[PDB]
This record gives sequence, structure tokens and C-alpha cells, in this order.
Amino acid sequence: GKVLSKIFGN
Ligand SMILES: *C(=O)CCCCCCCCCCCCC
Repeated sequence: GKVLSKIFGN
């Protein structure tokens, strides 16, 4: 959830 945000970001 933070990845998409942290990995993926945005
Ligand atoms: C927040 O929603 C985290 C989800 C980010 C997507 C990860 C999907 C892939 C999961 C398998 C990778 C190995 C598991 C740690």
C-alpha cells in the first residue's frame, strides 16, 4: 500500500 507508493510510487 506504501509501495504502489513506494515501489510503484504514485
Ligand atoms: C500495498 O498495497 C503493498 C502491495 C504492493 C503490491 C505487491 C504485490 C506483490 C506481492 C508479492 C511480492 C512478494 C511478497 C512480499
